Amino acid sequence: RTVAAPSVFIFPPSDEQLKSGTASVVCLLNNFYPREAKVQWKVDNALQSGNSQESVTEQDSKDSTYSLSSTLTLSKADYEKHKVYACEVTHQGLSSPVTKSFNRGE
Amino acid sequence: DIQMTQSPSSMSASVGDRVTITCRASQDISKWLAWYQQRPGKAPKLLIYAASSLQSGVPSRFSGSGSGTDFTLTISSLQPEDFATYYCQQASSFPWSITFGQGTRLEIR
Amino acid sequence: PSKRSFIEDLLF
Amino acid sequence: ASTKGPSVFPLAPSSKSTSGGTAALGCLVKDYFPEPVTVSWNSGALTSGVHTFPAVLQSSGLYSLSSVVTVPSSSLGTQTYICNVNHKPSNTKVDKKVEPKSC
Amino acid sequence: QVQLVESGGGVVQPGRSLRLSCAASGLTFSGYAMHWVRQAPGKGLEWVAVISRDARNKYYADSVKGRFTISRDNSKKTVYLEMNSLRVEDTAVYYCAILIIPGITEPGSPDALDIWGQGTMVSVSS
Repeated sequence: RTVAAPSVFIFPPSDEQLKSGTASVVCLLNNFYPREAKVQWKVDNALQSGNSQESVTEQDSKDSTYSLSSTLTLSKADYEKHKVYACEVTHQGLSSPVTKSFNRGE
Repeated sequence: DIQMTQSPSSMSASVGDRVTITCRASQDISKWLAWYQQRPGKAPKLLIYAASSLQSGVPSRFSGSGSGTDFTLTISSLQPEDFATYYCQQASSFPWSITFGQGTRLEIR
Repeated sequence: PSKRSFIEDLLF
Repeated sequence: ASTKGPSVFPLAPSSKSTSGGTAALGCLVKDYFPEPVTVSWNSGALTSGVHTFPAVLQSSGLYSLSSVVTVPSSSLGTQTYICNVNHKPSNTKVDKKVEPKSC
Repeated sequence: QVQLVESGGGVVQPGRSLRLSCAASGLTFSGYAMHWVRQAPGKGLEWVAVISRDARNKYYADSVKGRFTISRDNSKKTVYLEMNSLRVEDTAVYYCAILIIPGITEPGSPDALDIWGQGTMVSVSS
């Protein structure tokens, strides 16, 4: 299929989840090809490991693309002790690692 | 613990291309190797048995070859329905064990 | 009997 | 592992978006057991651009899933988007409306 | 046509037991052997056990030996699998299938019957 770059979105934790004591940050990689991709989580510019899970869709029957989700799960307390939550995405269709981020409290 | 080494683990091809999937046994299984096709969320479908025979209904583009340890499933010009995951089985040890390959994912390029 | 049913008895 | 209905949380889009472009919204279907779960958007009317991801087993033994849909940015404060989450093993019906938020 | 349907799947705690059943129809159940094959989520197929048509010879995979028992009843066209001392790694989709035996050639053979059930999910979790 034609090489297609992912459309990357970052979703901050919902307030309904935060009141339950859990903070989930979801990174969305939409409609890309090829299937191989790399997602890196960065909290306060620090690399993360062991606190994320990823899900990959089957190849679409129409655009023959792939989609990927990466969920970073934290506690409400640990989530609130940090500001910058970033998602660095590397893919064949991108010239450079694309970073989508947000600042907690801003 | 008869082992079947399938290769490649994944594959990419365009419609109309020709692809080859190989299966390697750890011992002489004669001609008793079968090839299966499985689509996501569905049960496996038998395509080839006796390493060359075609199950009733499968189109001619599905062909297999090999004897002993090395076997080769070859698909001619592909169709959209052909892009799925494929496995190789052996029936030489039929009563006490039947073993499968790890599988090959055929992705549409 | 039928073929397939027959080879099964021998292999078992 | 304590059969439990999903907790559906809103994956809201931002009030910025790509201005005159494309935005993303969805629902987070978290902490459910056992499989499977069905997600539909706007009671089946919205099927284009919907990507319901396969579940992932967490260390808790509970599954988690996300369903996302890409929509035009203009149709953010006007169009209504509700995800309908089905978990038959717990007999659970959840309909959550994702609304945009800014901070 | 010929159909195999699996029932009795669900959830079970580790260490406990669970029984599977598979109803066959559309052909002489006494004329074929029966197999159980599972498939863990995202993994490949793994043959588990086989019962002969006369229900006298049983063979199990080495992983499930001493834990799994396979039976059948030709009067109900049903094959059973009683799984005991279950572990988390046993979580898979269990297919009740009739597999192709060796010694069969001539591509269009009516004796090369090989069909599978839709499968049932067994979740071992606590």
